[PDB]
Amino acid sequence: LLSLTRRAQKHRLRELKIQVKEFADKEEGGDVKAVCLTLFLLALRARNEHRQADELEAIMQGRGSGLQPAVCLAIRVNTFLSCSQYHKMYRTVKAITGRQIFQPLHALRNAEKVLLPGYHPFEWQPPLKNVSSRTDVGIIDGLSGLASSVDEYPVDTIAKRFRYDSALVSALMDMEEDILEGMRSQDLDDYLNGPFTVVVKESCDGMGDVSEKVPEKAVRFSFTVMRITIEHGSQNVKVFEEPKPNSELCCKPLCLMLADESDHETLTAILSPLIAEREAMKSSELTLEMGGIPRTFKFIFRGTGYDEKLVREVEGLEASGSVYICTLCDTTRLEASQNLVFHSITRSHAENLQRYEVWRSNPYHESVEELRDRVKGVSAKPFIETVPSIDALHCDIGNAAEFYKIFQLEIGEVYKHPNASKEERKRWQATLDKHLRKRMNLKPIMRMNGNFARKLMTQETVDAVCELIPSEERHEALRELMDLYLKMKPVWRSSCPAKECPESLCQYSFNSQRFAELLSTKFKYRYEGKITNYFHKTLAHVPEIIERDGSIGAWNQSGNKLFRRFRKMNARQSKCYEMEDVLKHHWLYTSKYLQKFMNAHN
Amino acid sequence: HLLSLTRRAQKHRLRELKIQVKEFADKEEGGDVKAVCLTLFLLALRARNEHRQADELEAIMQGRGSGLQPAVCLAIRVNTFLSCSQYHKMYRTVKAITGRQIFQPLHALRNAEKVLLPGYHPFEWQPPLKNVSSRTDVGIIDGLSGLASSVDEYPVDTIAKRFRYDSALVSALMDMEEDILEGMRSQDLDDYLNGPFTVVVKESCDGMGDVSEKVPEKAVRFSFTVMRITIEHGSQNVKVFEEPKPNSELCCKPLCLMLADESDHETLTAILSPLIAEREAMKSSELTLEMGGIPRTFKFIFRGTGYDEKLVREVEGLEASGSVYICTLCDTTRLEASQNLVFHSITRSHAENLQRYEVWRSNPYHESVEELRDRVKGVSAKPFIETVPSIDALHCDIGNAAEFYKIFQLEIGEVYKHPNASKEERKRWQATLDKHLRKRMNLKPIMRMNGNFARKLMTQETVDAVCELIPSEERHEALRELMDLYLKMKPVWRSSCPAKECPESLCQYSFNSQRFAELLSTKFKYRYEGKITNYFHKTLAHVPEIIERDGSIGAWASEGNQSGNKLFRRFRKMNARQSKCYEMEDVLKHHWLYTSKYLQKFMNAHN
Amino acid sequence: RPPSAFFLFCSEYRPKIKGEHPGLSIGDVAKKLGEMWNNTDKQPYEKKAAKLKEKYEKDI
DNA sequence: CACAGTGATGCAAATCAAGTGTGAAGCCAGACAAAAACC
DNA sequence: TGGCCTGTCTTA
DNA sequence: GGTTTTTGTCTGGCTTCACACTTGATTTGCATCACTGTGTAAGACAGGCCA
DNA sequence: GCCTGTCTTACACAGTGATACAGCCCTTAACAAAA
DNA sequence: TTTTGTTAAGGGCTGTATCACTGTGTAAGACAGGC
Ligand SMILES: [Mn+2]
Ligand SMILES: [Mn+2]
Ligand SMILES: [Zn+2]
Ligand SMILES: [Zn+2]
Repeated sequence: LLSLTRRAQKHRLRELKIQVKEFADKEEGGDVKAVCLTLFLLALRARNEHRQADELEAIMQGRGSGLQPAVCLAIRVNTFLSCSQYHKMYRTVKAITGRQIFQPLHALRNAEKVLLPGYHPFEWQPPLKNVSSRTDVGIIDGLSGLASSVDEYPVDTIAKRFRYDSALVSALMDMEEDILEGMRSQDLDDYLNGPFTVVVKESCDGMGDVSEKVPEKAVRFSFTVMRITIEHGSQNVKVFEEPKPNSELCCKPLCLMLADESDHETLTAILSPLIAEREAMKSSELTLEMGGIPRTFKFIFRGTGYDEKLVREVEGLEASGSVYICTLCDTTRLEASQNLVFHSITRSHAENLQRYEVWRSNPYHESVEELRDRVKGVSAKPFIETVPSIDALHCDIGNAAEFYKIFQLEIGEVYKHPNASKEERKRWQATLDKHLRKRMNLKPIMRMNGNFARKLMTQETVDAVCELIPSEERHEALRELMDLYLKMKPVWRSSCPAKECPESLCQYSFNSQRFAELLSTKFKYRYEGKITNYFHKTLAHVPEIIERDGSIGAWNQSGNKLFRRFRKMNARQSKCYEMEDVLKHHWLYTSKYLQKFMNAHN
Repeated sequence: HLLSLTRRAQKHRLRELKIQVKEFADKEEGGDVKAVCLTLFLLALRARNEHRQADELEAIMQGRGSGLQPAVCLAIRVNTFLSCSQYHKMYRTVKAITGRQIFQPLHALRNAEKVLLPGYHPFEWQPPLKNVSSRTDVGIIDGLSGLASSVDEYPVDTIAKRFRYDSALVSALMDMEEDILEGMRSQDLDDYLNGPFTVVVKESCDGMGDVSEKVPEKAVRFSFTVMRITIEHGSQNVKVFEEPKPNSELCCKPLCLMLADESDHETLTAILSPLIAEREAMKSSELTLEMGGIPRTFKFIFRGTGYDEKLVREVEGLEASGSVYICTLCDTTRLEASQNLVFHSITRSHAENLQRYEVWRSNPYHESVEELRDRVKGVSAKPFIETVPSIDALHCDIGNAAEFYKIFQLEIGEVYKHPNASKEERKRWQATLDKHLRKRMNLKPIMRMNGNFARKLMTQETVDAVCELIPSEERHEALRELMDLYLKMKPVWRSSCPAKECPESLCQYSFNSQRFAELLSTKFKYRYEGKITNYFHKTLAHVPEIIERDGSIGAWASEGNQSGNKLFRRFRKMNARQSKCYEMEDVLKHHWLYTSKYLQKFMNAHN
Repeated sequence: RPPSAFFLFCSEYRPKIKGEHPGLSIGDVAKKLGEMWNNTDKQPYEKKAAKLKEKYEKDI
């Protein structure tokens, strides 16, 4: 029967075909497919041919010798193949192996729809203020209806975005598998639906020059699901937390725009609807179906991803050269330099909105200098609530810069030479450079960086520099200073110091105070009314930041490269649709679902 | 639903049909329940239009294994511009998820590359080539060819990489092996036949403009294109291979890539002269090379047709294009060419040009510069490459249309009757013509000359259109005949083989161009200014001679290499080590592989 | 693929080992073959292996 | 400065290939009753 | 006519 | 309550793989190399307002 | 009756993701041609 | 007696041929310095 061709087998089996179709229509409502599938699987199992039966079951589940269109999508996206390229590979492999290993282009588009915002239905209770309840919304114009007539302000920018809620929905549905499995891993039940709390790191950076060749700048507003806890009784048990918070991979894009991060008018115009949406979500519950069961989520948004320049810009504060050097407190550069450590986090978004109104209203009729001291730098109206933090890098860098200056000044013995000239200090610096090259193999550089700081902040480096210091009494002081630095460093370098270094976390304030004291006694020569934002944050606010955020390390220079990559290779060369394609592509590229396939070899 | 329930449950719900099927199998098919259920399910799948799962089931039952040969993997990687890391991601993922190794690992692809690159097969030259090594394992070689680089010497500011020309000839022939054997078969000849094959190689060279990724960075490409292979089978030369798309970037095998300016004569000659030496050497020897187990012998014919005019002039010692000596085939001046429209012949040659450079250099009749220049016809520099300058079908059309357009404007202004006209009058004439073409012929106006304007304007319909703007009908008759002559000439320069497709057109071309020029000289006297373009001169003077020399025109066109620059930059960005010595040979190797016919066959497998 | 020299050797020597001990398991017969051939003379095996190797190489 | 990302590289570890006798794993048949949802 | 406080541009 | 289903129960004798062990020459897996171009931000540097 | 770079856009086409259209093997019964 | 072809009207997936669209390379011209 099998050596026969198609018309032959149709004929010689026509009788059984009629009998089988009759039985199928009469017993299963005409579902011939299910009847033949089960018949053949059961026959295979009956003949002890479990291998072929399992492979058939897998071909019906799409797991063997045919890639699921989602896996094709993961490959294509994750390898930056264009549709033309992808189709060439698809058609070629199919022609040469006869089998359709990769799926066609229409299958990949259909698999895209599921992974893009706007596909699953959801509810907000109570309905979000000023946000549409439509759930089938995906990519929408980033201008949010900004007027474009020739009379109005000139619009020089193209941007595309998601509605912030819909994107949260898609990101949760993307991680559904991790959420269920984490519930299992905490010895909890799959079907529980009690209020899940999602913590969300909110992030914003400009991406420099994006141009393909005039500079073309881009802003990326993005988010990261940081942690999802479930409430069991009255314990909040974590069901998920991101392993690599800072990775490009889990940084879910929310809006991409072709604009300058310092173009304030445009920035507020484009970002303000997103903030409006996030405000809306701050007081509502999200109902979303996972695994057949309706689940309920509530969110905590923490804008910790903003470098200092963008913090200052969105919170109404002055530019970085200001005297008000801290975005956490009201210190001045002079105050922070004289007052070494006793500073506390003071500022808040509301305090800044009121300080703006005070600037604006001048209620006590003061002069501009008196008003500026009254509002401690807030001269513009804030429009984003940030959680300004510190980067562990900048702690190391600020410390190392101070130690470098102390080393060169201890070699020159600056206390004995108060009127030392520029060239004498320069030769001091040259002496230290030369000796550090000979002893520690450190190429003197003129721009401070992480690797130089990492190699210089060692006890052995202090011994090396002491080899050039006459007084050993000052060897004592320099070595104790470096010891204190090495005690404080783990706290801000770890990713969870309350387990990895709890002794140091405790002793941090004692150590910081002793460090500042030793600077104020033995090292008075390096006081001149100047200190950096980074050094002030390291000595004044680190324990407070760990109390608030838990970690320093956990809370984008590839952003530029990745943006440009997508634009050049995966996007229509038309102003209308390039940004659509780039945003869609980046979103797909951050899906944990496709990433799982790409890691399958583990 | 049956699929909802367990195997015990589904067994229960289907027991009756199972018994009936066992009866049917024993009564009709010899008891093969397995085969009967398989065929039932396959045909049901085909009925629900789900051919994909049915074919996958068929292949898994046949057990036919799905494995791509490393060569096919390489053809896909090359032809889709995947870097090694990106290929490795796709490979590892497909292998992890299907558990089968459909794509091969990277080391297998490298190995498959070695076969397709110069330096792999062995060969011999009889007699051994003069001043060329007999080593056959040479691949990429430094393009400077041992050029001195010490600080005392001339400063070497360029990076170049190349193949040894015989070695590349070998690699390209081995690549075409399957096409050679199939062509012999298609000509009713024997696969094992070994009689002397002849290879007509087209040589080419061009600048690639800017290559910078962001200071300009220019590139030169030196290439060759196997145009046809014949075999002597009697006193007959049978055509067993002929390149189907000769201007494609796909068959333009890169010989030498160099980062240098095509106008930088010192570097140009330093880098190319070794190649020219190997090409010369090959002109006096026969290549023996094993194909399909049989040694074969190949004789080559190098024709340098791949040179645009600027490069022709530079390498053949002629003056720059603005000269009075406008033809690279003959000694005419622009004024002579304008006055004497049709009667010129192909008199220049590489030997004549070398000679005239010696004359220029030695000034043997002690002449003034103007007299000496006149004597040597503008060959003021020593040629260093023998070329075969030609014309492309495009410029014939372009020159004719530029002339007809100017004629149209002047005929609207009755200049045959009025000698003088202000700028405003001529501008209004041109506006009239442009409006009238936009209205009746749907011709957009254009501010610069171009091909398809010419194509669409050179129709008898446009002549009726413009005749609607001319009052005198004797001039209608004149225009209609001038266009008739145009149309009688066009086939010859457009067609692919004019000897076969339009033998009467080719036979009457010369007569027709004489009558064309006579019509212009009698009833169109006004359009004589002592000016004419090389395109128009070659079209009216040299087309039959070029056809007799080459067989055709449209196939030796300048059209294709504008993609080259794009190709180059792609390979430099995505498939190249980021180090100046290595990026170049990586682009070279990728460009070789991109041209291989073996791999292209895999990429056209569906047909 | 062509057999290793040791592999062709074992195919030829399976009858001697089998006739002398019939119920030796695969682990045991292979362990023996391996131990005695490892102790070994065996140059013709390598010759046959190289010949079969280059034959298979030719096979395209 | 760091670092991204290229094609090449180099060494460790699978892997292959043959012999076959096991053990493990799943399935068959037929009368029938639990634990379950349908009027 | 400056220091020099502020914002722009440069180089590692 | 009757009337419909799912899902077990008890055996063995079956069929179909995986493992077992060796040797050494291939093949894969994986981290690494050397290397520059490019983005970014640390840090020189130009500058004009008012005293 | 100048030479010869530099500059400027016209112009075509490349090559993107989306989209529209055509061609594909069938699906009913029956004869029946090759084997 | 066992395999395939075949008709006609007509219904879905799949393959490729465009869409529209703009950046971009090459080159057709214009132009101006040779103090
Ligand atoms: Mn930034
Ligand atoms: Mn050129
Ligand atoms: Zn502070
Ligand atoms: Zn001529």
